[PDB]
Amino acid sequence: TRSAIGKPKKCPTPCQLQSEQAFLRTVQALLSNSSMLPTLSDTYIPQCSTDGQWRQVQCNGPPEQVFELYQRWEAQNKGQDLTPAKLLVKIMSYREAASGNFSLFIQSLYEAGQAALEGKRPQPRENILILNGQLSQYPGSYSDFSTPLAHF
Repeated sequence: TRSAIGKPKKCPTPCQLQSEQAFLRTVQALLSNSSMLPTLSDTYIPQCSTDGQWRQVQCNGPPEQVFELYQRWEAQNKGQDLTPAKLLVKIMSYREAASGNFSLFIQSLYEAGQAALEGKRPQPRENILILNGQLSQYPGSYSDFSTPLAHF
């Protein structure tokens, strides 16, 4: 967000610039103690619906990308058979945290295709979240400004 004068700019709401300000201060705890994901009363992320104003019932736990990643793509004989194991799912990415680049042909994308997706973090991030999968593990900068509704 840096433009000439006279242009209508959608600077983000004070909620979402606190949301990324708390999202960065939660994913950093993955690389400090490597003993995280309590998901009981922790990892607070703000919730703001459409126009960026504060939704009334601000809640915590996981965001609405996390429990759909922990359920529907830790399943199918990766966590459903052996280890649901939310402590171990945190540290099965510990192998992927060092030299994680596995050249497989089936991923979260539709048939996964196969360098690509240099600007997919705006339109597809309005749906799911796959170049950001290392960027959530590497030191990154910003997620996408969207907070829909889902609950446990």
